[PDB]
Amino acid sequence: MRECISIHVGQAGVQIGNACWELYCLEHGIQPDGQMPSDKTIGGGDDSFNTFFSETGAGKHVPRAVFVDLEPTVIDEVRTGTYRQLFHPEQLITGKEDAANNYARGHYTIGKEIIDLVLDRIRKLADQCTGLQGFLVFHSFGGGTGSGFTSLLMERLSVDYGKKSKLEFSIYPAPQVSTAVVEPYNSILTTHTTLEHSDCAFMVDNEAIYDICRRNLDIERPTYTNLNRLISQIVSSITASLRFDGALNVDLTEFQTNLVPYPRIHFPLATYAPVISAEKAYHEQLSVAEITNACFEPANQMVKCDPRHGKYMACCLLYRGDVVPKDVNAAIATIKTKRSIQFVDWCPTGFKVGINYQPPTVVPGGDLAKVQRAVCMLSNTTAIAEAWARLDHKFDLMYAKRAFVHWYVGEGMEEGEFSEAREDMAALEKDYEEVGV
Amino acid sequence: MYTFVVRDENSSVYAEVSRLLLATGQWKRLRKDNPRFNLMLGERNRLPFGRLGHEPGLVQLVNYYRGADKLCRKASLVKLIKTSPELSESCTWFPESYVIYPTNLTDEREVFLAAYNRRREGREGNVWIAKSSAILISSEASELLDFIDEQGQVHVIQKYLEKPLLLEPGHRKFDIRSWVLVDHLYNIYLYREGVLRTSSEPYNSANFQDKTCHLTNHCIQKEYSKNYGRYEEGNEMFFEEFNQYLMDALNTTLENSILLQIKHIIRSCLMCIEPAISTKHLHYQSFQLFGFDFMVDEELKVWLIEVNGAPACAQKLYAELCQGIVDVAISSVFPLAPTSIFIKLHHHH
Amino acid sequence: MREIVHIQAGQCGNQIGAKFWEVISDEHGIDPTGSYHGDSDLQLERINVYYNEATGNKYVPRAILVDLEPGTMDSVRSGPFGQIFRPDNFVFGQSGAGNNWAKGHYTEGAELVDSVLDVVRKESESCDCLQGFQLTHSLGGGTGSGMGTLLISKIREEYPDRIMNTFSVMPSPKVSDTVVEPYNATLSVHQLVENTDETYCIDNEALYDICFRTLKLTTPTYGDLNHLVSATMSGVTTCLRFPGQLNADLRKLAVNMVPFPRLHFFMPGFAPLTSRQQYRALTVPELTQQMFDSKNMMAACDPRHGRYLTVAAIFRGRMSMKEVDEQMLNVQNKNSSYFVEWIPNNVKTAVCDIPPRGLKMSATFIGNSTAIQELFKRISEQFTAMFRRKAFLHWYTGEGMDEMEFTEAESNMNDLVSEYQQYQD
Amino acid sequence: MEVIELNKCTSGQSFEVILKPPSDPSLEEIQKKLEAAEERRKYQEAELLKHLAE
Ligand SMILES: Nc1nc2c(ncn2[C@@H]2O[C@H](COP(=O)(O)OP(=O)(O)OP(=O)(O)O)[C@@H](O)[C@H]2O)c(=O)[nH]1
Ligand SMILES: Nc1ncnc2c1ncn2[C@@H]1O[C@H](COP(=O)(O)OP(=O)(O)CP(=O)(O)O)[C@@H](O)[C@H]1O
Ligand SMILES: Nc1nc2c(ncn2[C@@H]2O[C@H](COP(=O)(O)OP(=O)(O)O)[C@@H](O)[C@H]2O)c(=O)[nH]1
Ligand SMILES: Cc1cc(F)cc(S(N)(=O)=O)c1
Ligand SMILES: [Ca+2]
Ligand SMILES: [Ca+2]
Ligand SMILES: [Ca+2]
Ligand SMILES: [Mg+2]
Ligand SMILES: [Mg+2]
Ligand SMILES: [Mg+2]
Repeated sequence: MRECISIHVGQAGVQIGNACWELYCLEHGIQPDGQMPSDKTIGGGDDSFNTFFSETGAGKHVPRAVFVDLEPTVIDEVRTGTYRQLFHPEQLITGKEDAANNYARGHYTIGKEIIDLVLDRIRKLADQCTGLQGFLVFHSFGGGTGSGFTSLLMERLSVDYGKKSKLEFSIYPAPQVSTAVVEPYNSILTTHTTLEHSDCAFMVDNEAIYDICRRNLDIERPTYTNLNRLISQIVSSITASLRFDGALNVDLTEFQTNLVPYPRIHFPLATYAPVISAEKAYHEQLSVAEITNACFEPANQMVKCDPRHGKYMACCLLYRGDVVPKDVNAAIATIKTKRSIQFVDWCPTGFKVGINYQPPTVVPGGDLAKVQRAVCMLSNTTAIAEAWARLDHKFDLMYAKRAFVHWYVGEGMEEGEFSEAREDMAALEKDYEEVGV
Repeated sequence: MYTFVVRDENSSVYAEVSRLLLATGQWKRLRKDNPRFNLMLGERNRLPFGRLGHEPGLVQLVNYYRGADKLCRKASLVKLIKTSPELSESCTWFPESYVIYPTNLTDEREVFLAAYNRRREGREGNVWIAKSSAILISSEASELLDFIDEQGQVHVIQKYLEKPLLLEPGHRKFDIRSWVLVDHLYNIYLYREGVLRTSSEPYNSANFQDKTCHLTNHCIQKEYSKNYGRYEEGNEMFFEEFNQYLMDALNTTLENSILLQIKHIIRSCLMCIEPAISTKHLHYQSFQLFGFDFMVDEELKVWLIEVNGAPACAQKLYAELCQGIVDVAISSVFPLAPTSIFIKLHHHH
Repeated sequence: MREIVHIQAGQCGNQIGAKFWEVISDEHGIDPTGSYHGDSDLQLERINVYYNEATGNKYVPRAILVDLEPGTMDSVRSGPFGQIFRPDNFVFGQSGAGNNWAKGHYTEGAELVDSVLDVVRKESESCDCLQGFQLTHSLGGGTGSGMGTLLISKIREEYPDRIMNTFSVMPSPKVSDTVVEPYNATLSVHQLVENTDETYCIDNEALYDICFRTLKLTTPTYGDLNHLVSATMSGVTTCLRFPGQLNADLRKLAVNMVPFPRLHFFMPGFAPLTSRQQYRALTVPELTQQMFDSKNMMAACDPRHGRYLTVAAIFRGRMSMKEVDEQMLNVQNKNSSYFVEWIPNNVKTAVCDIPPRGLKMSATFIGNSTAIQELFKRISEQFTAMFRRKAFLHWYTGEGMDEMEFTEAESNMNDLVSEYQQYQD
Repeated sequence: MEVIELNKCTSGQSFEVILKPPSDPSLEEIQKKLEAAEERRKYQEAELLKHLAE
């Protein structure tokens, strides 16, 4: 059994981590006090849930998580919330004033003063790992901490944990649920300095989570709790292989091998279905083929884009609930004859399928309804490059006037890092275009 | 108060639509780089579709279907016809065609020669034509291939209709243009008014060197033709006259002899790619005006020539058609505070 | 614990600051003796931002009152909430400033500035994590203008990385005390351009025109003009004083509102502004339409003469946040020609569940608009009309200043106008 | 349409299907960058104090 250390950075990372570990507990039958009755080995064992949970002699199951924020307001809720007993205080790290939505601040000014402290706490969790696989890093693009401190953390992790993998769960900026104007800057700054340090990254566009909440869950104005409970459902489907028995995506190494044939192009598109509102007295339970076919509808993608006008490089189907191999392949045939699924000629036109019999778990009182079967498609489309184009364009409009640049230079960053970062995105877009068109 | 931006100053069509939109007093034009727009009259090449439908509170509409180039490109249309099972390789309304890359660059060179050698041996008319989106008519395959290699872009060789329907008096070739408009709901509307761009030169089958009586383009007739404007004004015969002719000469109607085949071809092409370019469940909506060009032989059979994704309109039909675009395409998604001039081609989505 | 240190200087500064603490004190449930008697924990969630907690659960505003004459501050101490202020935080003199910038910045004020900084330092040392400072003052007088800017220049020396915020009242010939107000304003404006991060420009003409025309006050008084500033101050600080999905500290606001260091002069706005037909329910559209109308803006500038660099709206009260978003995006989508297109989504909206005392809902407007250049244009013209003849200079030269220093201030602001002008095109 | 590498256990199963065949900086360099920006902050603040001293 190999362990995974999860790192939650900034407000977005910490709050999303709150919704994930809440879900990990309901799934694995872990109580708020850390107890797990079903676990028959007290204070140890190399089970599948031990990849994310350590065990004390007293029978407490402690997440392998680290929460970092440059301001203590958000992490302070965790210290007195429902799951205050799961974590011990070392796992929660908080500064005294944030990065003011300023990449340079979180990276250089404040980051330098706390980086060695985080690495120290991370080393403690690592010292409890007999074979650490890698790290799961949750953060936002627009946040000054999410973008600024994360990129510094990644650089260091690659130095102190060379042969280890690092996956990201990144929150892509959306105006509808943001008050910051400088998020394009922060996004392109952190993607530039984090690219060569991240083996695979799952972008979630808040614009997509927002409309899925208003459209499917009939939430007129969703809250972060609403957005986060949905985001963790997808995260649970992605990490389920690492926490349950299985053969597909059993360790973090298998995520690059199965989803990233080219290094720089390591941003899979996630598609999840079904998302049904709990207010519905009862809903027609969708079939394997119906939920599968939905995987190619833009309306359930984590990033609004058109896969029809891209080229796939890989494709994983993760199923949870009442599903058998016979049903999966049947729907696959029906969709290729109806849908436009053009692969790159140097990649096999095939799908890797994973099935877990335990149907999705729903938070009692949450917004999502119980379903008999659900699927999450991880596809590596050139179409996600659309998100880079939208973002790069917003970067160009501002940088052409140097608007807000003084705030960054004033924290010690050089203006040249801007153009050096933007030119890297220009190179990123060209790669996609070369692989797709 | 709706807002729109203009990104193609050369579009004669949408220049009128924009002129009309402003005439309503309810549409407002913005700078071509202002993202807060309800409607975009987008550029032709490299239109950034990926940036549409991401502005909170704005239902955005664009005048181009992403991916429709598969149908409006000479080489793409060929591949789409041969490979698509909806159209199949034996589609009966499209001339036998082949994709021929120049030797300085898959390719159907040998496939064409086999069919050519078969026609040369069977005493059948073996006159082909080569062309590209960026023209040579010849009966010897040697002259067709050597011409393509002299260029540096992809070309297409297809059978040349050697028995084209000739209008009288004159004995002259011609083509027919039909404008088709697809709205956001993917309804296929055919404009009731077509045009015949006629050749003012008598068709001659024993000399493909001079391309003035063979090519019925409005520019070549007005530049390389000596009888331009003799029989009809601007080498353009509209449906009223052409239909009266088909009745006095052939004792039939334009509806039965030609229009049924045109309407059937339009449906076949658009329905074929609907899954690939539909915006039914997309974050933005699309609509686009198309220009189909057909050929009519002496057996009153219609043949598809090419499809234009950015066509112009006959001078006498700019007002009627442009206004029509604003009714079923724009205001259908942005209403304002008949006897349709279109022919709805019902179909299964 | 993100504490703010408040400072109010001179007659205008202390009277306005006085009413400011009177308004928010009621909103947080603090009585005139510093005791809390509110009914919602939201009133105390961020109460330490502006208040210190003394023994016996007493809440003491974190405010330092400054003046060169005892007159105005004596009124505050005898005022309604005068008892609420810390006794030692009163720093004053006897010479006065005679509405003279030189006296407030070089001679009289310089003799007293060191003692005020001693109190500031005392309040800072008790701050767990000090956000920054906020100053209230007028620019056309002598103490708030001349010494106020002296304090800012010295505070930046001792706290170079804390945020400096000011509420600055700009003079107008229509509501004028002395003819030298343009002189003092031009000298202070240069100080603010250098040593503040955000300056809420409050024009006394706009305040006057609002009271007379919109509010239907036959004969306005400085007290009337201060009721507006009070409500406005309570609005712009709602983000700092109450909880919500907005968070927002001074440095975050500065970073998203100020795209360029010197263009940090904001136009504030408040809605509703109702004359006593006052019990009517105001709809979300009515709030929005009013909030953007010029008649509701306190800079005396016509925004339709410039372009918004950034815009921040704060809505207060139980309302349809969905309907708020709808109306806000409607204003942007029906007037996009006035928002610079090179700053995507430069219009942000926050919601707060607690409305001002006696209002079912309200909306505060904060705008970084290039139209503010018209304000500095008025000041520059009135300045040059007198300086070209050197009229009234002896008041200043008699305190040690030279004509050179005036010409520079003159050029410093004309440059400021030109900077606002290039970003409008 | 081929199914390969079927693995079955008590908690589920997984398999692969093929439709068609095909056709860093050291810790020294990081400390320098962090200090380089810290040096540009010190110099910038030095010029402000120099400005204020004047
Ligand atoms: N999905 C989701 N997005 C969030 C959440 N919290 C913040 N965001 C998004 O993150 C972006 C801002 O980043 P933050 O995480 O708040 O910034 P930060 O990491 O705290 O860094 P600071 O600037 O120091 O506060 C905005 O665009 C928000 O929409 C969350 O809980 N869930
Ligand atoms: N296979 C064929 N048989 C007979 N005539 C043909 C033909 N292919 C082309 N033509 C002639 O060529 C003309 C159309 O040329 P084509 O459309 O290929 O070039 P083009 O695209 O630059 C003109 P447009 O786009 O305006 O229709 C028609 O007038 C037709 O008479
Ligand atoms: N809004 C408002 N403005 C004032 C008030 N008192 C003075 N002013 C303005 O402030 C300027 C004079 O400054 P003042 O405060 O009297 O000078 P100081 O006390 O020496 O700093 C003039 O332009 C006045 O119009 C007031 O109570 N309210
Ligand atoms: C489901 C859940 C649990 C939790 F403890 C905190 C959240 S949050 N921070 O996103 O509001 C969400
Ligand atoms: Ca165990
Ligand atoms: Ca690495
Ligand atoms: Ca003295
Ligand atoms: Mg934060
Ligand atoms: Mg053409
Ligand atoms: Mg006075």
